[PDB]
Amino acid sequence: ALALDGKLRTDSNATAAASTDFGNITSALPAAVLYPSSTGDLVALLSAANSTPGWPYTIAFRGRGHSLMGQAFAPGGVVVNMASLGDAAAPPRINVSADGRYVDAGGEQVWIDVLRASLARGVAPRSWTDYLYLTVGGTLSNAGISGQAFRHGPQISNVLEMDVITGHGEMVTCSKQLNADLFDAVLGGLGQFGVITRARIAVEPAPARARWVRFVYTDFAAFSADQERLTAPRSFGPMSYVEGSVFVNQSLATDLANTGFFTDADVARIVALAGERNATTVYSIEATLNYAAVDQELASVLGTLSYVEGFAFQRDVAYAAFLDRVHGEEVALNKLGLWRVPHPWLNMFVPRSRIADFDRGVFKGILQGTDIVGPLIVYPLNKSMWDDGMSAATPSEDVFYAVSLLFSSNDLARLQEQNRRILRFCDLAGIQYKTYLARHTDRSDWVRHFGAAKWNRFVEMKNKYDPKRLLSPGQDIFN
Ligand SMILES: *Cc1cc2c(cc1C)nc1c(=O)[nH]c(=O)nc-1n2C[C@H](O)[C@H](O)[C@H](O)COP(=O)(O)OP(=O)(O)OC[C@H]1O[C@@H](n2cnc3c(N)ncnc32)[C@H](O)[C@@H]1O
Ligand SMILES: *[C@@H]1O[C@H](CO)[C@@H](O[C@@H]2O[C@H](CO)[C@@H](O)[C@H](O)[C@H]2NC(C)=O)[C@H](O)[C@H]1NC(C)=O
Ligand SMILES: C/C(=C\CNc1ncnc2[nH]cnc12)CO
Ligand SMILES: *[C@@H]1O[C@H](CO)[C@@H](O)[C@H](O)[C@H]1NC(C)=O
Ligand SMILES: *[C@@H]1O[C@H](CO)[C@@H](O)[C@H](O)[C@H]1NC(C)=O
Ligand SMILES: *[C@@H]1O[C@H](CO)[C@@H](O)[C@H](O)[C@H]1NC(C)=O
Repeated sequence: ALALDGKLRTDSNATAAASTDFGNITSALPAAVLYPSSTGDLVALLSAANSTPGWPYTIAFRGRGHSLMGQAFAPGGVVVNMASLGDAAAPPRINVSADGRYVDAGGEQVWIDVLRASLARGVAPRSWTDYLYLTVGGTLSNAGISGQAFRHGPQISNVLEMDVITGHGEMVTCSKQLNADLFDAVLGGLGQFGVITRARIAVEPAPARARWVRFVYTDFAAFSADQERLTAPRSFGPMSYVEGSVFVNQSLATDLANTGFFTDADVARIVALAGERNATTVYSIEATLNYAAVDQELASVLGTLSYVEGFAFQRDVAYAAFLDRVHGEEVALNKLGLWRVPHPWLNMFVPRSRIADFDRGVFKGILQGTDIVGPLIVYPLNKSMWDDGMSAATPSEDVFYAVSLLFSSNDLARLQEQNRRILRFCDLAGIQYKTYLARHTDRSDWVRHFGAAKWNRFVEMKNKYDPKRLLSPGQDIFN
């Protein structure tokens, strides 16, 4: 029904391509790869899976395979090459609404294309990821976080409705008003309940430009307090985007230059500052203001802060250029063969009450005396902008920090041990963190991740929507 039409491929090249991911650490060969030309092909697969006794195959939905640890694999199963849904010229897979208040996007579509289509209509999504070559379905199955999330919530907080094909092979439109149980489960649901074939994304009138600043600190307490100041509810302050980064002394000059923000002259000034203060760690707030008026607005905001005088660094760019900033980093690194390497990334949400402790143990502790390659990102988020009824798991405090330690790799074994050590420190310190973008490998770890109540709901939704436990087996929750 599909294979004869050429859609279900079992050839070595197809299986190999769906057997690795961005993490470049784990691999798992599928039995087959589906290249669907339309959503009907997905309905056909999932309906067959549902109706066939002794159905053999788990099913994963490969967005662009940006997973770190095999989350998009179907070991001895079927990987869906989602990108195939966007092959045809017509009909379009991205539709900005007639009134420009939302954009409908295929689950397979990448956010960079969503941006381009939105900007053509003078609008843009309000909540992003740092890196735009990720699918709508993929980020929504996790959360989708960046510097706008403090004020707009993650991408899962900016979805009006979705089309989902469940594990029963039923096409279902869901929202807060209709099939809300599926809507809530799928968002941050780690691909466990069905495939998002369409998501309705909130947009706002597109800003033309961004005033883009980096502020330098040697004092973590001042750094974090200022981040919390900028992201505090008043309604929010003027900043459109707030992130931060950590720079360890040993690789200070290198890591500062690797941001792509600081000139060599800028780097020298910061190194000299760190030197005079004998600082083992340097911190930088990264913030934007979307828009002489900008000058005074910026000056007013900066006047509330306590960064080191002389260490505010400014850029002014087109909005789209800011949003796609990391693409240029990829192009450059890929030329030097430094993009397609093992990525033992550590991502977590750390409660505000323990962020200073984390800094002491990790940034001032474990990571000291190493050559770090890749950004160490740290910034506060507001729990109020997250829907706890959705599958995504966050710490219990009103404010928690996104902590993204994006190590690029004999280096691999060292970094894997280092990440275990960081987690060990957190566990022993009693820090109630939640992992993000990580898969756990036993029941107890997953139950702890979700917490008792949310786990029980997660299981209830699994029984309802994927009773055979076929979907996204690489998450290792029910597989
Ligand atoms: C590669 C990477 C990832 C990344 C990032 C930068 C880079 C270079 N920056 C991020 C950021 O700033 N903020 C954020 O929240 N995430 C960021 N990421 C991580 C990224 O979100 C994840 O990798 C995510 O998985 C999206 O990647 P992708 O779209 O390629 O999805 P996948 O890896 O193939 O699949 C992940 C899981 O989701 C399920 N899935 C995929 N599509 C669907 C649909 N349409 N419906 C239901 N489930 C889906 C897969 O089965 C898999 O389990
Ligand atoms: C974008 O809008 C178009 C309507 O112009 C949608 O295209 C239709 O899609 C359905 C089912 O997918 C087909 O039966 C119709 O033949 C299509 N109509 C036209 C005019 O081509 C398209 O599905 C929309 N895309 C998304 C992701 O919502
Ligand atoms: C994975 C996540 C963020 C990644 N952010 C990045 N931000 C800036 N540059 C990069 N290069 C690779 N990843 C990045 C989630 O917080
Ligand atoms: C990682 O990438 C390299 C290419 O640099 C490849 O040879 C290797 O098989 C990959 N490993 C995994 C597990 O993806
Ligand atoms: C799923 O399978 C059941 C039989 O177990 C059947 O009654 C139902 O119609 C099926 N749904 C679809 C859409 O295949
Ligand atoms: C920073 O690292 C360099 C070696 O790269 C070292 O010479 C210097 O003492 C370090 N500074 C501090 C204050 O730790």
